Amino acid sequence: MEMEKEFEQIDKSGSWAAIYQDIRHEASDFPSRVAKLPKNKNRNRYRDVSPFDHSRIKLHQEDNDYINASLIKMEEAQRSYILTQGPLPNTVGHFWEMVWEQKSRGVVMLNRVMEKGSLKCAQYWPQKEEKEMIFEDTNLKLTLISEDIKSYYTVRQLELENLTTQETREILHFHYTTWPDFGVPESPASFLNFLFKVRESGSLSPEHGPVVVHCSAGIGRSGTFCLADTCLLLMDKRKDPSSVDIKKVLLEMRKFRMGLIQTADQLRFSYLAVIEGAKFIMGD
Ligand SMILES: O=C(Nc1ccccc1)N1C[C@H](O)[C@@H]2C[C@H]1CC[C@@H]2O
Repeated sequence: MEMEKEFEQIDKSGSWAAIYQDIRHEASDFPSRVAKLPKNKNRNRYRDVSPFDHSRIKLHQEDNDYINASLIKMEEAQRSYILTQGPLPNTVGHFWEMVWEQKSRGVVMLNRVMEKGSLKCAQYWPQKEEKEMIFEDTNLKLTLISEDIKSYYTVRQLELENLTTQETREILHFHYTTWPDFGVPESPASFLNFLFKVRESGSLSPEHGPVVVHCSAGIGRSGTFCLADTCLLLMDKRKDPSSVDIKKVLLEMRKFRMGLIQTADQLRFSYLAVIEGAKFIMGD
């Protein structure tokens, strides 16, 4: 079926939970043996969220190459994403090692450091220009260059230096600051505006390594971001945009990381975002 009318048909019939459970039943199951090794317990935020072995990002280190991060490679859309958990106190150096080694231009953050009164990820970037951060375990230096605070999101320019080679690179930090502690946003308008700002920066384009996107577990909000982006790109590429099937795209993405889209409310919100986004693209 088309999307917008499939949407109203699920609303009128109140069957979002059943649609979402079907997706959960059909989703791929691949091994995640490296994630479960005892030496990696303090590298995982949640025991039930792990990268598959076949798609995990490997650190360029011979001691321990593990990070909780996955490469989502979308062949028809010609887009790739790295989805990862919010960094932990003992993985902030690994996180920036990955950004460096994978040649990423941008980092997309969809959570606040504290939500619901608890810490959802480490404070992994510097908050003042004159107070830079050094990660001694991976030999990197990170400096805040500029910060632009808007009503729904903040964009930061960061300098990452590989202290071993003295090479430097400019990284863009896109921080969506207004996702509610509970539920999903009422309107997708600010989330779509944010997606378009990431796109306009070059961070999603083939001349760079894959964008790094995270929330707390790296599957819920993060899944919504890449699902909406890929669906909108396919609607622009194809002769028949009504042929884009958001459930089929989600199942393809779940071949590369488990659990993408965590609730039926996140599934409905993803539909809403793609539907509204397709009107603004055109041509309108
Ligand atoms: O480092 C950059 N881009 C980049 C490329 C690849 C991977 C990660 C980052 N920058 C962008 C552009 O090249 C120059 C240099 C630097 C800083 C800003 C200036 O526009």
